[PDB]
Amino acid sequence: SSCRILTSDVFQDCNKLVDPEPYLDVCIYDTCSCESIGDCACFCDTIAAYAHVCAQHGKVVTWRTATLCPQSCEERNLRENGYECEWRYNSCAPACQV
Amino acid sequence: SLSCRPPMVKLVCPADNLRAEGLECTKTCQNYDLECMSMGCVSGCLCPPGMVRHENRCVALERCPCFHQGKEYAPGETVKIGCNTCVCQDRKWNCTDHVCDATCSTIGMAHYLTFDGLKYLFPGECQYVLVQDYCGSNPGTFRILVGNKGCSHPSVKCKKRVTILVEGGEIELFDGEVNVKRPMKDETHFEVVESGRYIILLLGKALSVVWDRHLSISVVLKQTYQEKVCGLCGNFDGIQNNDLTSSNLQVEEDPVDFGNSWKVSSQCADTRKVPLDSSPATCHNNIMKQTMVDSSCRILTSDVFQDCNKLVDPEPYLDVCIYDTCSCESIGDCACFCDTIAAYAHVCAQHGKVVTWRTATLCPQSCEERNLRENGYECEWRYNSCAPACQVTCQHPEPLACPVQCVEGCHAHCPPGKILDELLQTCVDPEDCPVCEVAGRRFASGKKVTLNPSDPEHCQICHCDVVNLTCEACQEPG
Amino acid sequence: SSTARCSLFGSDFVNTFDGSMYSFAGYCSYLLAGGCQKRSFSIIGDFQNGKRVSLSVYLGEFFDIHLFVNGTVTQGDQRVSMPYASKGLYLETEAGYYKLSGEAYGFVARIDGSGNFQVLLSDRYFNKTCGLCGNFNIFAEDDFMTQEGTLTSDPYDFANSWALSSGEQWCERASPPSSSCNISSGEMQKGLWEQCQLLKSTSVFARCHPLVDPEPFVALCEKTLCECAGGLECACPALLEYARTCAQEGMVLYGWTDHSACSPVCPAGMEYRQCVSPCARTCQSLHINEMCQERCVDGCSCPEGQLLDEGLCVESTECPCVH
Amino acid sequence: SGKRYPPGTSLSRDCNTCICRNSQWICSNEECPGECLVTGQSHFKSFDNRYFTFSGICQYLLARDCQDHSFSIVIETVQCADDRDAVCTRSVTVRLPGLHNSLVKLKHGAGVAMDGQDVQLPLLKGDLRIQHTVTASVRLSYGEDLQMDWDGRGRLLVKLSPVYAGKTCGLCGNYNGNQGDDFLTPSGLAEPRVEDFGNAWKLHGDCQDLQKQHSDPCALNPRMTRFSEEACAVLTSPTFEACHRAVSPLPYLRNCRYDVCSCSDGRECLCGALASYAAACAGRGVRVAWREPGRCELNCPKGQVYLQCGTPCNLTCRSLSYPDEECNEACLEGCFCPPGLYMDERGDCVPKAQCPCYYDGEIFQPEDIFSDHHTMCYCEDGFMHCTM
Ligand SMILES: *[C@@H]1O[C@H](CO)[C@@H](O)[C@H](O)[C@H]1NC(C)=O
Ligand SMILES: *[C@@H]1O[C@H](CO)[C@@H](O)[C@H](O)[C@H]1NC(C)=O
Ligand SMILES: *[C@@H]1O[C@H](CO)[C@@H](O)[C@H](O)[C@H]1NC(C)=O
Ligand SMILES: *[C@@H]1O[C@H](CO)[C@@H](O)[C@H](O)[C@H]1NC(C)=O
Ligand SMILES: *[C@@H]1O[C@H](CO)[C@@H](O)[C@H](O)[C@H]1NC(C)=O
Ligand SMILES: [Ca+2]
Ligand SMILES: [Ca+2]
Ligand SMILES: [Ca+2]
Ligand SMILES: [Ca+2]
Repeated sequence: SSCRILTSDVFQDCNKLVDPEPYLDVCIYDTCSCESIGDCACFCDTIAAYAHVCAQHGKVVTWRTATLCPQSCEERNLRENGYECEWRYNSCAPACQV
Repeated sequence: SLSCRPPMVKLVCPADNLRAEGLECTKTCQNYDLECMSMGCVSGCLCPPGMVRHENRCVALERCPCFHQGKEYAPGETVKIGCNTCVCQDRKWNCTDHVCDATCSTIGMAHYLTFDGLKYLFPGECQYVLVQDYCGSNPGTFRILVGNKGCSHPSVKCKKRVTILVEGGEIELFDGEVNVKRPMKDETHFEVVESGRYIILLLGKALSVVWDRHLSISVVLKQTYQEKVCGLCGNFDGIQNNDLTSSNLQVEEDPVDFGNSWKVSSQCADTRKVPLDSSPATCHNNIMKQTMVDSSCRILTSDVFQDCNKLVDPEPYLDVCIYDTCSCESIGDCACFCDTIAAYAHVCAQHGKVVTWRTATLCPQSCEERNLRENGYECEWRYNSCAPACQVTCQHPEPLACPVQCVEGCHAHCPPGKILDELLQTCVDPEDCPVCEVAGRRFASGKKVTLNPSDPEHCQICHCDVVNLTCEACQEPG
Repeated sequence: SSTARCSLFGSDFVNTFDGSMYSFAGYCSYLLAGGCQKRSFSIIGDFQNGKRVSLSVYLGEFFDIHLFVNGTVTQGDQRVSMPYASKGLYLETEAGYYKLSGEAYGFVARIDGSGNFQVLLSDRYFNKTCGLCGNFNIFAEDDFMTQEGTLTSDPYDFANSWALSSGEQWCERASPPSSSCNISSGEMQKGLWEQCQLLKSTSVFARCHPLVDPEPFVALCEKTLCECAGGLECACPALLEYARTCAQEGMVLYGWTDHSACSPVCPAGMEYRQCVSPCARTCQSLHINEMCQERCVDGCSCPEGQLLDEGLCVESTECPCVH
Repeated sequence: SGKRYPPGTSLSRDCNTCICRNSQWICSNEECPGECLVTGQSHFKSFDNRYFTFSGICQYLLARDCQDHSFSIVIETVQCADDRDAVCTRSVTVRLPGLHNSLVKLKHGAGVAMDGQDVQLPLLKGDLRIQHTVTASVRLSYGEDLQMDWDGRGRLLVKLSPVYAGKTCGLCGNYNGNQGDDFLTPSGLAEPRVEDFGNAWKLHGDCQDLQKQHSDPCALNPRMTRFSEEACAVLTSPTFEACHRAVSPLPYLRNCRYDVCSCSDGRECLCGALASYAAACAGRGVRVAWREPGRCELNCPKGQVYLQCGTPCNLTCRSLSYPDEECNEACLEGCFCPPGLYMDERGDCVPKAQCPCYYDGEIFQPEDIFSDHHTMCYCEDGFMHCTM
């Protein structure tokens, strides 16, 4: 059921373009084997892999919430004592800037 | 040979006195009150009777310090343990006698910490009486209950339900929010402080509840009761080994039988006596995994907690860590590990030991989404180690009785001249608060209470909904 | 440097990390090395009765390997094949000699054909480890700090402090052996003093003296040239250690075995080279290069051609295919 | 405990009784004696039924009468294996200010030494009686309000009657019923760290205090990790089924795995620890038959036989010498021999024919005619028949 995020309302656009079935098989395989005690990236990463392939075909997605693979970005703007908070996770942001 | 130093004088065993308590019974500050053995003395050089040894120095006076946590304290120096100060006048610690505010807890899915302090294991699936007042020969004011479902084995399942029964009301909670099924009469004492990660919840002068939104139930009782309650948290008497006094009024040795005595539905399934072992189901015959989980729970003994380890034993909290996350599968949201640590970290905070143990690669806890509803990110909601819980708002401008010093979670931080209101997520200037001041005196922001029941002739009522400077007419009984 | 070296060479002889030899004829397992404050791992060496059998690595609490004299290996109790790479421990053969690498955990163990435990250990553990191979400090004498921590003059009771027993067997204090050499002295010390002596005389060994001292090496041999009957070869074990011990220091020697009349044992097709590369270009290999910048290791290897194929040297023409 | 009882019944704990009336057990609260226990390597029990461990090596104060000074007990502790986490008892010193201000010492044998003097058992002085129990274990008995147990291999026990309610101080706590206060330093304040508590009760300054009480000595001996599991896996096995509902096994299991990995020889360390739990089960009513040829059945000599629950009253030959004396003893466990045979001094047991007499203590042979002018006395069969 947890790997069925790969077939969820948020991915419906990308499901029509990219088959999720290959990416699902990896999901179930890894996280069974993985124990996922602490940092549960052995599940979060498999989804992020699919989400990027969706992005390459122009389908940006926001699937990441606070109760699922949170990915904060405070540290930076935190270390920035003067919290001019700028390090805002720009979702799928142009990797190649100046 | 060596002629010993001037401040002390050499001794000689007399041939007659068997009680040649000389060098062997060297009295230091530790072993003065302690009584010593001695066969004979030695050819040592011992301090005079009016003084003792003190770390390679014969300290003259009997002023030598008063140790605690293996640390020096000069006479007159004080220490703060709990809600008591305590000075060492001469050589023993001299403490106050203000009994402090005890605290139940549900650390993880199925564990329970008593008031007097007794961790015990009890996997249940029925509804149970956590604590109440209706106990033996009492009026029976409050009847806090708890009910879990699918929670014999900890996992992503086990969403708790809690129904709290005070002043003839029925307010309950689960699934993130709280619900009033029956409002209680005296609304004045009612209070809800949704601050940070918690739901702080007062009910009276000597009762308060805290809820992590996930599983934990930390009710706080004051000095009032002192053995007026019973349930799963024990009796709150100070005696620590009489918290297992079952509902049939006898101590039991095995807690799995105990909590069975405290189920509400007397016909549901009572739990099963599990065979005892050091490994839960998953960690059973999975020694590989069993080490990886072990090392992971050693954050509870890490460089960042070294301050708190000296105050609070981590050993109780460790046992829960290993137990839950073996049983838990922790596929998606791995809170069945993150929460156990957060529980310990808050107890550390209650003793004044704020801690920042939470990183980006371990239980991240972002706070970006509250800084989203506005198109421009003002960025005021910042997660924070342990920010205070009891502040002033448009809804609660007054200061409240504050059982908890500080709390974890997302905390809206913005410059002054602006007060937080939760409906409009950001902080806002004070005047924008729907605040009420009718006929001059300072009070809350228009609480929905009918003041002044007592005297009919003085029935001069003045409600305030949000802003109105109104006063309503009392209906005459005649 | 950045490394260490222990050696259990010949019979009952030991070489610690810091130039301190002795003899010990144990009876059961004994801790070779590992942490002393905390142990991520532990290397143990089982002795049947004085003579050695098995090196083993207990990796914390959950994993174990038992490689032994014969050459076969197991994991727990289930005999596994070889090579074997589980849990970050690559169990391989190099130069016809068996290796156990724990680079993640900062050690390399191996055994030769004759049976000579060796432990290369990372400088991460300085004045840190404590076991049968002594501490990786500098002091080449204090390196007897017992399991309690006691500088003991005796090289014998010390090693008996680092005993570890199991449920299958509980072991006792072994005894030092009673030497039969004391009565069967005869000519055996006159004619055979020279093979110990040649560590000092011969020019090929006459240049590690500014690096090491043969004086313990010649000392430890003279007590073991007396039990074996009719052989000059009895000197080359104590000698063969001296070659490597100088080689580890950063100064290698060459061709010394040519005239020593003793070569270390190796299977057919190979004999003892000196400083062969570990990346032996075998038969079924990919032709890539300049990744194997590893240091150079001694051991036996094939002739110039005669590529390796499954533990034997076979001519390059007859490289098979696999499917 | 998960089983039903009709109304009116009166089940009884070791401490007192309780009676079913209207689904509610009524109970007294009258006090009952407590026990501070030492065993294993360093596993302690308080009076208030606390468990812990403190592997300190010094002359620590075990217990003491603390408002007056009727007595005082002093453990002496030693490292006890190659491992650093193996600290067992050597000896304990007892001190009676009530008699001579003497000094008794219990020795790692079954030996005792009073004031440096080695002493035969029994030792009837006025108050304190020191005699063997199974002829392999010493028992002191000062007055009626105090007992001890063998400190040979370090299994020290005590029996403090409720007259000492709350007026003791030492490692073993207050004897106040409160388990939580028990880490109370002599300076009068509860310490949360065990590493602070025990080192505060040493008697010698030169003794290094420790810094960490390790929980897993099995780490330093990974060989025994496997064995340590199955070995006390029998503790939770249904072999001990009958006293899981009498005492919590879970610490006694915890105390096993610390000991088996720590001591030199895990054979007896195991089988001493299992007896530790059986002894506590028996102290509440439940005996267990847990001995096997594999699970450490002792070897009673040929004169004796193993026995589970028996009467140490009619065993010794002394008993025929002093038959009139009471034997208000339990149904104990040990090496007896059949009832036709009575125990002789030389390790054999014999019929009562040649069972000597101990008149005035004097070991009369079985046929000894014996008399002043004025008395007339002989030894018949173990009893000494005097007349006048
Ligand atoms: C930044 O993130 C926001 C919110 O997801 C998105 O609307 C915007 O297009 C992003 N801009 C860039 C430059 O990536
Ligand atoms: C404790 O301090 C108070 C106030 O100074 C004093 O009256 C009392 O005698 C002290 N008690 C003890 C036990 O030292
Ligand atoms: C976080 O909260 C703590 C406790 O209230 C406070 O001491 C600290 O200054 C805060 N830090 C930030 C970055 O807001
Ligand atoms: C030789 O190998 C066999 C089979 O694996 C094993 O049973 C035996 O212990 C080994 N003996 C020696 C001396 O290594
Ligand atoms: C050796 O280690 C000990 C214990 O950690 C330390 O006190 C000492 O300074 C070290 N000495 C050297 C020479 O490194
Ligand atoms: Ca485009
Ligand atoms: Ca209580
Ligand atoms: Ca050294
Ligand atoms: Ca107490």
